[PDB]
Formats: sequence, C-alpha cells, structure tokens
Amino acid sequence: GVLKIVKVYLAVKRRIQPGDKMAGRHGNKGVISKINPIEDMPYDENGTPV
Amino acid sequence: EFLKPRLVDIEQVSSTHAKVTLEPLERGFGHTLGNALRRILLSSMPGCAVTEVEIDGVLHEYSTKEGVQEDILEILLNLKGLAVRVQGKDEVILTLNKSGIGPVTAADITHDGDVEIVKPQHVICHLTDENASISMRIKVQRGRGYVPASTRIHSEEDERPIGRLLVDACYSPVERIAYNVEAARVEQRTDLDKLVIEMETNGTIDPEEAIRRAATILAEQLEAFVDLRD
Repeated sequence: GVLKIVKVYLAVKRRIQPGDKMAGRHGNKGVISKINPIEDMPYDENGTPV
Repeated sequence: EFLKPRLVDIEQVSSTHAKVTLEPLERGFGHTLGNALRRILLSSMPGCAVTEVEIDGVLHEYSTKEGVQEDILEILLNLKGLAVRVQGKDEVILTLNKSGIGPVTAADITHDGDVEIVKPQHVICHLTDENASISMRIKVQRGRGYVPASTRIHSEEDERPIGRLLVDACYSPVERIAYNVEAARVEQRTDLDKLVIEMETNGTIDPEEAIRRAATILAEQLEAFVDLRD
C-alpha cells in the first residue's frame, strides 16, 4: 500500500538548565536548582570561584 | 574630614596579568570598594568576540570538510576562544584563506589596521592534504555579558542564508579578579589601607582602563540614591 516514504533528521543541541538531573558516581543524585552568575559563587583566596 | 584614594603603580607582570593598587584608603573602605568592584569587573566589561562564522562549502555545523582533520563542530569551538580588539568601528568582518599541509594558526587572518589580534600563536584547525583549502569569513562584534545563539535568534530578522553558522558569544575581557587590602602607610596616619586588585584579562583590555570604566558604572548608578525621588 505504501507509495513513498521520507525520513528527515534534526540535530537539536540542548544546553543545561534548571530541572536537569546531574549525579556523581557514588549514588548522589540531584536536580540542578539554579544557575548563578559568575560572581555570586564563593571565591577562594585567588578569585577562582567554585 | 575624609580621605580619597588615588591610582598608583601598575605592576604589569605579564601580558594577561596585572596588579593595580589604590593607595590612600580610609579605614573601613577596604572591603567596600573591593567587593563592589570585583562584582562589576567580572560582570559588565564590554568586550568583543566572534558572532557568526561562515565557511565556503559547508552547510551546517555537523558536517565534515574534506582535507581538514576536525569536524566543523570543533572549528567553531576553537574560534569562540579567539581574542581580538577592534579600535575604530563597532563590528568587523574578518577573513581567512590558507592552503597547504600545516596547522592553521590564528595569525593567518587577513591583516587590517583597526582589527588587532592578540594571540597570534593560536591554533584553529589543521590541514593534512596538499590540495586542501579552507576559506572562512569570521564576524566580530561588541557587547557585554553573554548572549547564547538561541536567544540572539529572536532578533534574527530573516537570516536568509543557510550557510551561516551561529556561534555563542561570551564577550568579557576578565577571567578572575582577586584583591587583598593590606596595611598601607602614609607618613603619619595610624591606619591606612591599600587595595591590590590582581586582575587577569584575556590580553584584550588595559588594566587601568577597566577600573576607570568599572568605577563610572558605580558612580553613575549611585545617582538614584543621591536624589531620592519619593
């Protein structure tokens, strides 16, 4: 019955955002709660923010 | 009866380092000007960075040119970390043509007076075939902060081509900014502090020009308190 098929792709590229579910190796999940700015993050003695 | 600080020596350690000091600070204003500057420099410095690339015979990012040894998905992730400082205009359109076997450093961009590349030892891609040839037309803009390609689409205005490869642009000439108030010493004053803003740019913006454009972003904003509207 089928006459002619067509197949299309789409390479969507999804960033990270609140809701995504990161997790380490030792079974400690967690849903990303907020994406801070560069300078609200606790900086150690030489400015390198965590 | 107060004291006001003045600029002092700028120990330009390296090309991307700096150490600007603010000599005569009254007591108590050490951490007040520092952290009110570290939160301005790291946030709102106008820089320039690539906006959209365009290669000769490729249609989308996930292609793979013949002759080069990177997918196009990594030629854009290497341009995004390109540092360049236009002087005259607001935006440019660079160029890049090369042919032969050997790595295509950033120093092969066509030379203009205003545009001034800073890291000419950069690497962009490789060429690995005698009849290979790459020819792109990079773009450059001014701005601040960070504007991902998805959100710079709302102002697309009918981006007619299908050869335009959009890059995300993170214009900012600062990377990390420490600072540590310490015991300054005027000739006779029991307690005067010194601020030492150990900056670190990406070779783009002058240190003394940052602080003179991070103070007036504060001193222009405090007006709304000096005149309370009610």
